[PDB]
Amino acid sequence: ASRLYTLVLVLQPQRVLLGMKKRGFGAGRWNGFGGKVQEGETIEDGARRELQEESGLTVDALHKVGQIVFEFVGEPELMDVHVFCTDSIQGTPVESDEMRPCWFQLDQIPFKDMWPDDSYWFPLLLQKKKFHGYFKFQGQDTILDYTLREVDTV
Amino acid sequence: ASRLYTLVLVLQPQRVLLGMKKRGFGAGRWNGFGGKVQEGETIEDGARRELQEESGLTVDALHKVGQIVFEFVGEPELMDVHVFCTDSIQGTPVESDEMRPCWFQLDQIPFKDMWPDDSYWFPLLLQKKKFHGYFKFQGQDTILDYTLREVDTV
Ligand SMILES: [Cl-]
Repeated sequence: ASRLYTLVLVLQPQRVLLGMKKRGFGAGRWNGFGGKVQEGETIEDGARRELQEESGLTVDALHKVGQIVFEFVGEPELMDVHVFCTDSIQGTPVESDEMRPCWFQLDQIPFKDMWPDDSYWFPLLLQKKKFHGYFKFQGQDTILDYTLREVDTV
Repeated sequence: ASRLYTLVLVLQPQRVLLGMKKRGFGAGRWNGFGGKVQEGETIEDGARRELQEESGLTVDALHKVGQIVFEFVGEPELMDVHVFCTDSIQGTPVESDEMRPCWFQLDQIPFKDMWPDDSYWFPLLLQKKKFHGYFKFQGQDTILDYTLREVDTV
């Protein structure tokens, strides 16, 4: 019923890395880095792979910070998104044909040009709180219903 | 935007009192006792009044146990239901033209003939947990969406 995805936020003391998607699903929005988890690959390894593929950064330690389930009206498959954070990275962000990474000061996170669910859970991530969320969408821009709570265990 | 209601459950160690509504809103279902809160009356006093009016019982102490907000699609006014419990009552339940009270053993609560939200929050009430809930209904029988959580403070 659900498909596994990862989402990685590089969050440092005063700034966070986001990527502008240049084409495809979510073009024109800023977001974290991630994608589908592969056959035979752990969710964490998938998260590391996708951060490295999409941003050009090398990550050692990833930390589990959340789980978000997305439901899209009209679509049978739910998205089961495992959210991770890291402070410690190597390399510098790389712009590719698919993604333009940029650093944002924490007071200047571009919520109006991010997925609408981010306005709910990002503030939790910034204060190092872990969460479980569920968002029902109609299209890409409208949240019909949601739940969100803080958790001790992701 | 919301209208105040009360709902009172008489919960003793091995049994709970419910009333079968004989006519009007909710006829044919078992439920707790309550109704609208009046001008100039506290919510607790409203709860005591309605228990006494509908069941014939006299209650001294009522305990706050929950808050449930109901939304009915097509209806502008939300219902803000303040839920109370008591163990200590006086008198014996009285059947009237409006209501038939009956005691139920805790393993025989008639959930299939109660409002559907009760299946979610009643088990919390039985284990002396306090809660906040929200239920979106289409008609009387269908929960479209809900949230429910345990709270320290009602
Ligand atoms: Cl919900």
